Amino acid sequence: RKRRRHPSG
Amino acid sequence: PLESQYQVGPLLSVYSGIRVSDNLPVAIKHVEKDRISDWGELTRVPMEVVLLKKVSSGFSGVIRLLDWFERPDSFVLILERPEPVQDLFDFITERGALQEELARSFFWQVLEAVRHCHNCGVLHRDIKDENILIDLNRGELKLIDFGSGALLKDTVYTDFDGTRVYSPPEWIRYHRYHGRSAAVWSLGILLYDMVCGDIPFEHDEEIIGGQVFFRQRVSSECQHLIRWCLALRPSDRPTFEEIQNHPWMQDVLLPQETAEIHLH
Ligand SMILES: O=C(O)c1ccc(Cc2coc3cc(O)ccc23)cc1
Repeated sequence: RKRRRHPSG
Repeated sequence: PLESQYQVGPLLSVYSGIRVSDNLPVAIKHVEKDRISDWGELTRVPMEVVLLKKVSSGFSGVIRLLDWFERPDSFVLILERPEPVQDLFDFITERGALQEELARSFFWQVLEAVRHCHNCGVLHRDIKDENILIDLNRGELKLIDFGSGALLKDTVYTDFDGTRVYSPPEWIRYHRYHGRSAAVWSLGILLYDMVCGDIPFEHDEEIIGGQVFFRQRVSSECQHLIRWCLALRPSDRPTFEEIQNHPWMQDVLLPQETAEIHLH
């Protein structure tokens, strides 16, 4: 399962 | 002058740096004026500088703003840099789902840091594992990146620029939220992330759906706290006091115990 960051901004 | 007081290093727009006055490790964060959402006064400065000053003190749970400079097209923020560090996102990626004892210690430290923010009149609005640094030798956590924050108020918020997968369902559905209850939701996402190895929701339908599936073995006590923080109705969520009085949150490790047991 692909764990990834999530940009905010 | 900025270039004289610090030795600027390579990238980490944040750069490694050393304060020439005493060889102190610093992080040098550059923020372009054209991309700045909200401004405040202290002297017109980015809201991020206002919030960082209000939380700067002896409490080691939030990142300390050491200095700042204004340039024609940008502001430069001199932040403290602990060493050695890893952010909580990379920590969870490498180690997977954390033991509940470790998650308890980490989560408790985040709660104390967020309470510090609120006590200083500051709402972070972007609590997530990416925005948490782990002092690997002292076992102390630091909340970073106030770039999405606002002054804490008790009235409704209608703007938001934090991380959507940590944002609450009242923001998804109605584009409105209150500060503390939205914060508790993001802490529910963070706690699940700690004990399961990744966040529970990726899509808006999951955020508003109201069902939490546990992909890892998690104690009934911890599951209950997570589900309470992730209540769909904001008023059904626990206060910070109820979180820290919850049965799962008892007998927390000290930061140095946490480092000796889990980090060294
Ligand atoms: O925006 C802020 O407030 C902020 C940004 C950066 C740091 C310094 C830092 C040192 O090592 C790191 C490793 C990381 O994975 C992430 C950040 C850092 C501190 C604060």
